Amino acid sequence: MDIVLTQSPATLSVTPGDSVSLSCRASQSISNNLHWYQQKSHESPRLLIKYASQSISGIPSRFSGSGSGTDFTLSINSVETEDFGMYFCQQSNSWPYTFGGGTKLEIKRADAAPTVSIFPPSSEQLTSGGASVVCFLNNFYPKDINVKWKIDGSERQNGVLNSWTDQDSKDSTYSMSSTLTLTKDEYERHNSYTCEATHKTSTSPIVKSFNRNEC
Amino acid sequence: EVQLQESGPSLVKPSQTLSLTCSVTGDSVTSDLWSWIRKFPGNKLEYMGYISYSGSTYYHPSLKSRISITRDTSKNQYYLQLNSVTTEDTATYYCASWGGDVWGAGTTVTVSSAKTTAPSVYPLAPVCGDTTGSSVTLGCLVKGYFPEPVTLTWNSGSLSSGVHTFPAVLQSDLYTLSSSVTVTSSTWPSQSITCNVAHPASSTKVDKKI
Amino acid sequence: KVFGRCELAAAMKRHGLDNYRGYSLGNWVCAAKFESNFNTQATNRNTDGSTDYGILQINSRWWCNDGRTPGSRNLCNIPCSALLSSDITASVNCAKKIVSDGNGMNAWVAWRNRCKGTDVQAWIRGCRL
Repeated sequence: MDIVLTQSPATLSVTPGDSVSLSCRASQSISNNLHWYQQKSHESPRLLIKYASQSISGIPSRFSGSGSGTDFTLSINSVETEDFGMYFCQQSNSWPYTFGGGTKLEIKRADAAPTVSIFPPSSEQLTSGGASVVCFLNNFYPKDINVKWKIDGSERQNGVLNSWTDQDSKDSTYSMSSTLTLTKDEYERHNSYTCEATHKTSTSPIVKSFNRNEC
Repeated sequence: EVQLQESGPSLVKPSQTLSLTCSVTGDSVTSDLWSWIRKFPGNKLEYMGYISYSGSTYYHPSLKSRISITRDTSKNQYYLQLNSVTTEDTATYYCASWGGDVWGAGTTVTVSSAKTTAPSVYPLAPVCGDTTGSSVTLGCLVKGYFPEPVTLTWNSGSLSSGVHTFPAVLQSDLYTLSSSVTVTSSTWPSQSITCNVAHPASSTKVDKKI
Repeated sequence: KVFGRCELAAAMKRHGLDNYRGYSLGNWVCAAKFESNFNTQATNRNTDGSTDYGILQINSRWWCNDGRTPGSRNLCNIPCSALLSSDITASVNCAKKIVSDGNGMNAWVAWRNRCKGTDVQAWIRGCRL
């Protein structure tokens, strides 16, 4: 049975200057054969700690590791601006070597409601027999958010594709695009199209909609 | 200083073989154990296997059947061969030292049977051509292209602020991407705003005024 | 430093050698016993210009660098002097790397001759670790 490494929390938002602890749990005892890696967006993984607690010459001293057997912890003494990204643990005690699911270290900031915009299919796409409805949810925080599409008052799940940007380098917010794709015939069979966003910033969902019955 | 570099076909068709090369510079391929590690979408890492200094190997059981790792001492490179691939083998591939102290930049290999396809570019404008607040966001939907990537600009690059271009998603074997741009209501429709999309693989570039 | 058997057993356990790639603690203790008698400063000159270093007698021809061995490969990317420390960290890390090759502990002839296929648990059997 392949060893399973469970990392928690899956995600963690902190303010630079604060300290943090990341957990990695092994399904079986692996002594000190656990290694820690960091991987920033668009970059390759970098080894931070080897054998649970051994320091790597050249790695900042704010990074340290502890633990033994099945419980391990990666500690960052006062996280710095360039420390955000993904952290993975990996065991080399038994073949095959395996990695944990990773923990995402993100920047904490003040909550912000998303700016929502909806768009009907273009004339060009309709001529081609297609019909995509687009909804942008921009610059919000935190990342947790739910988008619900409704056609003529009925929730719609098929044909919906979402895309998320990474935490924004400019203001540390998140943005998202949700697209509902239908055929021109399906689209023309209904009237009201709605994009509903539920975010921590409000108990009532933000609603954007339009009707074909009008302009 | 030892350095690694992955190279090979970025596209492989289902059922065919995926081949990648890792070039070792700075030191000898015989001076360490070397490995192949892949990252699937959703930050899932898989240690595919490694080849020792002697030439012996270890393969991940989930792959023991389709994988083979070999090396060439006169060329200072080692290779990865993965047979009968399927769309699930799409991932970012990295070569690295066994000690994890050195890694290549990694290279993406996509498994698909899709043929090169230029994108359709659709304008995204407010319903009824209306404007509400002191600002307005417009958009561009880039649908149905293959393979990645496409480059999207607004007003030939002259409009660069307030832009959000999202990562492409796979829709019916083809890629789709969208981009939003936000400007003051006094900016549009007073001044023209155009989406510029270029797709190098299909030798295409198209402009779409909003 | 000359380790006490149990003292080294605990040390090797602490350094994660027990069950490392399918090798129980005893295997390593036995090997240490026959290779150097638990002596971290043990050294041995070979016919070629190489030398074996430490508690596990690691050779400078392939595993470590001593700046004075022809055809050195330095697979463990470590100075051989690191393998003579009273702290077994370096020798353990290198050992783990040696055993990670296709022939595992068979790299140590002494282990094959006096440990391989024997009741190696006897070596830790008795220690309160």
